[PDB]
Amino acid sequence: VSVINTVDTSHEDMIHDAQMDYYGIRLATCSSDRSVKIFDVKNGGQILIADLRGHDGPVWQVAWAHPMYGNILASCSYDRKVIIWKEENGTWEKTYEYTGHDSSVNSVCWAPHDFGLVLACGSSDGAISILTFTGDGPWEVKKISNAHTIGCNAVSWAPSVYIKRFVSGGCDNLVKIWREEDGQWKEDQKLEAHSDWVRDVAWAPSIGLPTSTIASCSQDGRVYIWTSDDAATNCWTPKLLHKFNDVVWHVSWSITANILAVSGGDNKVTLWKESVDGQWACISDVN
Amino acid sequence: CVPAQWVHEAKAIRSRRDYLLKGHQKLVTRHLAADASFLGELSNPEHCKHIQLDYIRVIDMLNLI
Repeated sequence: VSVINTVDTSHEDMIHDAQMDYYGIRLATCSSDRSVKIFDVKNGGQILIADLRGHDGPVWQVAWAHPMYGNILASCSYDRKVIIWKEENGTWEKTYEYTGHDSSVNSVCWAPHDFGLVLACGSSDGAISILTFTGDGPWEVKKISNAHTIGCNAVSWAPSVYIKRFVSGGCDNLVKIWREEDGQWKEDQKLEAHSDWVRDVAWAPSIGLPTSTIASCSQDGRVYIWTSDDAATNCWTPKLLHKFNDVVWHVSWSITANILAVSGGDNKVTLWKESVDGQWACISDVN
Repeated sequence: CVPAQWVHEAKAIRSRRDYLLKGHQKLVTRHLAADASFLGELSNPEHCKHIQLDYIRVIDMLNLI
């Protein structure tokens, strides 16, 4: 615990999440200093454009909205608040702010662009608040109370292939998927395979392919790639990718080949591809 | 690529990243308001006619008069 952190202390510098824009132009970042920096990456060179300050606590995760709604970026934080920054001619102002959860907000994610401009947000109170865009500056919230037992860490929206399904992980060890009926959301299923706190949960984009997959990582140091064999059969069969002796922090899917970027363990990040045999393998070590 | 009317769809996306005519191939009213050039406006009116905001179109016709 305390002993491991003090060993290197390299920093240079601490940051939590940072996501590239659509069209690969911008690169929003956030760090534990409460500062949401938007960089621009034209030709591989990083250039700062704005330092959107406004959170009372460290910003956690950050997500760009689809360019069909103009240029929007949303960031959540340990301050219990979520900020949406619009852009109007270089006017990076916040057009809306939401403070409907009582404990920290571990994660955010945008619904696939067809469903509208829906933002899903998981708190550490055990509640996730979803923001739906209307005509002007009103945003109506669909809140789910007591979604996960001791708090929520991950939120991910599966790519469209109507019915929208969202699977999220939390600190009860359960990776709950979600379904919506008349208007409100209900838990379609629970997924208990982790022996401790689910850190991140990523719903792999479907390559048109109907065999929808989801990846998850936890404090136990295991990565599971849960699979659904067919459309409309409530069977999520987990399969172990690997186990490290240390925690896995983040998991992300590469678009085409379904390559998993496994961030965690020893400050190292691994890349994984499912072989022609169905066993996952490590392609390479990054860094 | 095998023929489909997917060219307008791709062109429109590029414009958003960085136009109205490409989209054609509320917002139109806003464009007219910005353009409270003349040939382009006439083309826009023609596009509106093809689509057929009727009152707005009538106002545009009056302006043309």
